Amino acid sequence: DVQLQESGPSLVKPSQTLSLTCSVTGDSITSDYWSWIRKFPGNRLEYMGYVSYSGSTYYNPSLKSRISITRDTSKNQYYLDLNSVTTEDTATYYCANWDGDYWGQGTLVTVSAA
Amino acid sequence: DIVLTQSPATLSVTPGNSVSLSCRASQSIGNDLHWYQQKSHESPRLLIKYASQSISGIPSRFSGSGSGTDFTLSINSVETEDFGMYFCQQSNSWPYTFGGGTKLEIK
Amino acid sequence: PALTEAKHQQQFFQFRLSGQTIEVTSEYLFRHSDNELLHWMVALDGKPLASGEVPLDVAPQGKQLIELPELPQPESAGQLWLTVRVVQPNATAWSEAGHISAWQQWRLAENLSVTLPAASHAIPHLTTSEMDFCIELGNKRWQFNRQSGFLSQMWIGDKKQLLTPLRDQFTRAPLDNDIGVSEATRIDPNAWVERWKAAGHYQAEAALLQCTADTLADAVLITTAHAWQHQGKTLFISRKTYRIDGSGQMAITVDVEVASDTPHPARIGLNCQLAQVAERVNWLGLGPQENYPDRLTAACFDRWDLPLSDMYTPYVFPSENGLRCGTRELNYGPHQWRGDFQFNISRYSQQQLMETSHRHLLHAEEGTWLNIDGFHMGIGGDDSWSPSVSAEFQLSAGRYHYQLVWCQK
Amino acid sequence: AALLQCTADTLADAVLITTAHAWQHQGKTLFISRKTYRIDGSGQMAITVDVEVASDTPHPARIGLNCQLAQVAERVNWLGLGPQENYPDRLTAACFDRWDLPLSDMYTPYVFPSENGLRCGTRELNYGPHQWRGDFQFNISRYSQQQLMETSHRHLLHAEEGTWLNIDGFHMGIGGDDSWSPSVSAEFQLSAGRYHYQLVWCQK
Repeated sequence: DVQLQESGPSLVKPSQTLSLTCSVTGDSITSDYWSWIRKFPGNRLEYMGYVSYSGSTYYNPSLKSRISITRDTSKNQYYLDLNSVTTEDTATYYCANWDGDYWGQGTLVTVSAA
Repeated sequence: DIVLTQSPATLSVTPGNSVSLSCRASQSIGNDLHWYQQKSHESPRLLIKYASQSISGIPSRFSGSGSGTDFTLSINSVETEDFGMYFCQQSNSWPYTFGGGTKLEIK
Repeated sequence: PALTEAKHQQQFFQFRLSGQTIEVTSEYLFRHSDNELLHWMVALDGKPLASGEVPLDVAPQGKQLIELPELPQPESAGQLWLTVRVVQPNATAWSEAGHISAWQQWRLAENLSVTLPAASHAIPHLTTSEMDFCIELGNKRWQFNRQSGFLSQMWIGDKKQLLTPLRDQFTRAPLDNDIGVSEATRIDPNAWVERWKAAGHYQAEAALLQCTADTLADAVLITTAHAWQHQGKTLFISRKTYRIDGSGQMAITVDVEVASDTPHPARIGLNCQLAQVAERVNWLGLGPQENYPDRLTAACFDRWDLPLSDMYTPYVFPSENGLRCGTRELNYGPHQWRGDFQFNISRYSQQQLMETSHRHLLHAEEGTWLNIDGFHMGIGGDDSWSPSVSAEFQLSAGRYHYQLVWCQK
Repeated sequence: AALLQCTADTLADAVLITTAHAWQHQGKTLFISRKTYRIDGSGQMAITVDVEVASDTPHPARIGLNCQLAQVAERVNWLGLGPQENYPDRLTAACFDRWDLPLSDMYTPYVFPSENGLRCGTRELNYGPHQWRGDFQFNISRYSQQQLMETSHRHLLHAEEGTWLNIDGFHMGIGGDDSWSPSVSAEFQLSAGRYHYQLVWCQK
């Protein structure tokens, strides 16, 4: 069966690049479309984007070109890179397949000067 | 982008009673409206897809209805395990968007 | 990219321009233009001079007349183009708001340039040697190898610009249509590729016939001639002149002769590998998308600016791609080329394309590969298992002429 | 016409003349002609021509050069299509070869005088001591275009001082689907904008 899990820093500084990894086990990353979704402290959910089989990407315009979603078939993982983060990017990040049947556990990332 | 408005924002109910949650789109989205359940410290769980299609592994008491701009998620005889947040999400047009959520609590 | 060509050809509104009146014809059979706006616009070599918007009231199978405001007209040289677009102001169930459903463009006028450049302040120096000819002027220097007859290198300052000499190109990494059903096992002798292959196009060797430098009053003039041959057959002959002037501009003038009895070449132009790698490409010609000669009606003439990445078409089975026709000016880094040509530019040599079965196996090369074509044969497509390129799109004239102006900013 | 430029330069083994004119009417530049003449030790001049035609002007009937020769010879010999008058949309019956005919035969006595006698796909033409070489269409008689154009009947034409020669890099088709509306098919109209051609004039 399929399993997804997010990994990466839980604390980052303003202006830096937030980078998360989603490890997929149980099936190949070439067998689905992959997404990133985040939940803001106020219970607001935002669909950040997804990468489909051809490699084409779809990013939420709200991210003003700060986002990049890539894949690595050899490691069976896909990634999220969010540049120039601010306190507004503090949220719980989740990876899930496009169908929405498989989700990671989610990981909290806090953006603070401290 | 498509804006999804959910109502009521919060709903209190006593286990055993039934409830229906509303989600309305700013413009027609056909049947591309899905329902998610989310509990504290947990990832969202897909309950219904494409307005009314059932999902394997989800309790039968959950059903969805609607098309166009008005959708509803119904829970026939609420159980304690049902308390939490419910979000609708549309996939008709990019960017996909989520409703603000409806909190279901015990009364 | 084909998708656009379709979209445009299949559009439901049709236009005709008569004077300054546009005639619109609706191909809808049942509905009335009721979510349609017409945007119009005039521009001189990419520069906008005027815009309008007009709501369409045409019934199915009907006509609508549109008279345009008095159109500006400048003294400035260049081409004046009218471009119209139909827009869907409101969203439907299958379209977003502001969806464009049709378009068409026309050339309105041309003010030819009768202006001679400002007599060079400076004058280029030619330094001879037995290996080459060097031209210097300013920080700029150009070197032509006297053994090969090609411009082997060029510097801006201390920086070299080429990784590969600028040379004549008559082939192309075969499209699916050029190949057809030809296999290594079972060769289809009729497939374009086979013909080309068999005739030596892909492996012809150049031959310096001549290479001279001359000093002009205000410029240097290089003159060359090569013959491409295979098995003692001269396939083509290329005759050029490079003329560098006080402005530090080189003007290339090329003249090819193609043997009547050789399969017509896929193309005729030059290529070279640039040393630089820039983020954008800007050109004034057809676009924005990949366009070939028998496939360019959906493209518009204008000034386009895109990321390099967008100048490559990831066809799963790699082949020649990304061409843009009717280009008048192209800009990459500090370079600017001017004329009338078709071109393409990526990080993959034709050879790499030609030798990779899948796109996922391609690797970006050292710099930027540039192919500038005076001419390119059509792509065909009536079918993919027999020659489908119509005669009008085959390079069958024998004599071909073209000119360029390379320079910097 | 308008001289835009005219220069002479000395090459290692030849002289090089370079010119540019603009043809205009009411401040509109219709065409632009750019040439180079290059005379070499062989005593051969090579003319290279490059025209620019305004997109918005009716396409020209033709594009080439003409001049009036002083000589008058009895024959004309050429290597190209013939032997008969042939135009672009009317040359399938003609054959490529070496033809030799009397000058008189290079004129077509259409009762209502007009451009005539053209021969296409010529590679070499010989008249007197002259020889021109390249790829062109040409015509040659004792009547200027103007005289033709201004005479209602052929019987009123008079032979001019020498020989008028028209050498075309390009010529528009003649049409004929009908004679009361434009009948020249698009393929035969000089609509490219940019036109290039070269010649070699010389003697024997």
